[PDB]
Amino acid sequence: MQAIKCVVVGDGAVAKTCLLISYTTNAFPGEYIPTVFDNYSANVMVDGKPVNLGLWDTAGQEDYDRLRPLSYPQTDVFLICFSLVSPASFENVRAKWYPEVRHHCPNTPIILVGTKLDLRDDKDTIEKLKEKKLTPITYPQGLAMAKEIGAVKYLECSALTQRGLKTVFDEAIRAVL
Amino acid sequence: GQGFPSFLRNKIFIYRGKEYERREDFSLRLLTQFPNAEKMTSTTPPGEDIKSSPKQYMQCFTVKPVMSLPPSYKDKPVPEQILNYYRANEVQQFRYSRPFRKGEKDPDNEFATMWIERTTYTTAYTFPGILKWFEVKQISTEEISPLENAIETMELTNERISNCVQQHAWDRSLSVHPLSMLLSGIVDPAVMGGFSNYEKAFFTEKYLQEHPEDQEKVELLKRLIALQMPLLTEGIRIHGEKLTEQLKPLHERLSSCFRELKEKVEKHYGVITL
Amino acid sequence: SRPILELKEKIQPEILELIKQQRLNRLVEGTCFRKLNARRRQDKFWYCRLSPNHKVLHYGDLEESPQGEVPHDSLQDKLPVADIKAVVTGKDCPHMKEKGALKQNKEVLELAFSILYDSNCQLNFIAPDKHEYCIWTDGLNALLGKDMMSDLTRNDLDTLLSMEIKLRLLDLENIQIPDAPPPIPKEPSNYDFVYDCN
Repeated sequence: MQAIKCVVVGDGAVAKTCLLISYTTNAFPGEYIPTVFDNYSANVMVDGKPVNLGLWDTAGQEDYDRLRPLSYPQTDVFLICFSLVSPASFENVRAKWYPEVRHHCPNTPIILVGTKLDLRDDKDTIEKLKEKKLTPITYPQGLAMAKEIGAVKYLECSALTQRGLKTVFDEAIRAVL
Repeated sequence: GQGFPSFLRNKIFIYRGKEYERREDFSLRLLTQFPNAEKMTSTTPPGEDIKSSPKQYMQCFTVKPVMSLPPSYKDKPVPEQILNYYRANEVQQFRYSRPFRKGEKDPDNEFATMWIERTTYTTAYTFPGILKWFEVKQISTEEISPLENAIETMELTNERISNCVQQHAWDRSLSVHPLSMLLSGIVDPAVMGGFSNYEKAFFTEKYLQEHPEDQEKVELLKRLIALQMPLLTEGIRIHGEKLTEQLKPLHERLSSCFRELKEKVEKHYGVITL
Repeated sequence: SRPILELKEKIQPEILELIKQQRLNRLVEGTCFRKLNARRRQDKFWYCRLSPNHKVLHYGDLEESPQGEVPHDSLQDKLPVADIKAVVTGKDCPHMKEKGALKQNKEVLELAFSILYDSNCQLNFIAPDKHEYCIWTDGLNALLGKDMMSDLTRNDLDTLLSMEIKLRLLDLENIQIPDAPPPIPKEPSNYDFVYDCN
C-alpha cells in the first residue's frame, strides 16, 4: 500500500479547489460542499492496487511564491492548471506558472489540464469574451503548449460535468505508474 | 418511471458497491443492467410526471454509511481496527447532505447561506446481506443551520486529525506526507480563511442580532475550537518527531502560525483553552 | 425480366435488415482487434465485444489471445453508441498522417478506422484484412443506421435477392407477367357477399 504526492496550482479565478473537492467527495456534479481547509487527500485504485493520494491545494496569487516551492520537493507529479476560457490565465501560465514550475522542479512528470470545458463552448460566455476581446481558446493551441513543455499528458475537463475528470486523475496517477 | 418492473417502478434502493466504486463507474454498471439508460439531474427530488410516465428514469449517488452502534464499545479505548470494520459493515442508516443557498449571496462569503438538508435512509435489512443491494424502507430529510454546519465540520475535522495522529502513533514505518497534507491544509486556509469566516458569520454581533437567543451555539463553536488547539499541539509535536529538512521550513511555519492561532483564540477569539 | 426486376428490387428491405442484423451479430462475437504500432511488447490483439444489447463495447488493451474474444470486463466496457460522430476510414485518419513514431505505413491504408467520440478522442485501430475491416465499418454504420460499405455486402445482397426471387417464380412457371399489368376488372360497389365471410 502506498501514497502519492501531487501538487496543483493556478490562478484563483478558476476555483480549482472546487474541482478537487468535488472529485474527492465523489459528490453529484455542482453539489460539492466546500470545506474551510486546503490540501485535500484521497485513496483510489487506478490499476493493480489501490493507492493513497494527497492533493496539494496551493493558493495561486503571486505573493505565496515564497511558501509554495518549499512543498515542491519530492513531489511525485505536479498538475499544472488553468482556465480554458481565461486568456489571462494563459498569459500567467505560459509566462509565470509554467516557467517557474519548470525552474523549481525541472524533473517531474507534468500534465496540463483545462477547466470550464463546457464554458469553452458556452455561446454566451464566448460572445462575452468577444465583446470583452478575450478568446475562448480552443484545444489545438493548448496542445501546442503541451508540446512546448512536452508534458506526459494534456487533458481538458470541467467541474459542473466532471467529464474526463476521472480520466484526468487516472492519467495523473498512472503518470508515476 | 413506469416501464420498470413492479417492484422497481418508483422505488429507491441502496447498493453496497465495490471497495473503490467511483460513482460513475457504478452508474455505468447500472446502465449496463438496463435499456433506457438516461440519468436524471434533480438528484434529490423525484419527478411526479415520472411517478407515472413510461421511459424508466433513474438517478444514483453516493451516500454516507451512518455509524453503527458497536455494543459494549461506547467508552473503552478500543483500537481503531474494530471501529473501521464497523464503519461500513453491519450498517442500516445512510445519510446524504444537501447543499442549499439560504440568505444573501455576498461575494466573499458562502457560509452565510449553507443549509444542509441531510437525507437519512433506513432499509429493512443491514448491510452486508444476502443481496448486494436493498430497497430503502424509510426516508427522512433534515435541516442544518450554518452555525450547525460550522459545528459539525469543526468536530469532524478534529476527529480526522485525531485519527491520523493515532494511526501514525501506533506504526512508525509510516508516511509523513499525510501529516504534511493535513497540517498544511488546516494551518493555512489559504484559498479562504475558515476561521475568519466563522468570525464574520457568527462571532460578529450582527449574527447575534439575527440570532440573539441562538448564541448558545457560537459558544459551542468556541468550545470546539478550544478543544481543537491542543489537538493541533499534539499534531505539531508529532510532526516534529517526524520532521525532516524539507519539512523544516514547513514545520516552522506551522509552529509559528500555530502559536499565533493559540494566542488569537485565547485573546482575539477570547476562548479559554484547557 | 422487367416486371420481374421491378417486383424483385421493389421488395428490398428484408434482406437488408437481415444483412445488418448479421453484421450486428458479427460485431458482438467480434474478435481480437488490432492496435497502432504494437511492436514493443504492446498487445496488438485485443477484443472489442459489442453488447448483446448493442449499446456498449467491451474493449481495451487485451492480451495476445489467438482464440479471440474473451467474455469479461475489458479495459473499457463502454463506447458511447449514442454520440459517435463517425468513423474515419483511410487517409481521413489523423494517425495515418502521423509522420513520427506512429507512422502507419501505406500497407494499412485500407486498415485504418478510428471512432469519433468525446469530440477530441479517437480510437485508431487496424483490421487483419479488408473483408472484416468493411464488416466492422458496416456494423458501425448499422449502429449509425446507414448504408453498408462492403463489396461482400453487395455480393450478399445480389446473390440472396436472386435466390429468394428465383424461388418465387415457381407459381408463374410456363406463364408470363405482362409488363403492363392486367386491367383491374370492375368490382361491384355492393359488398353483400351472398355466401358467408371467412
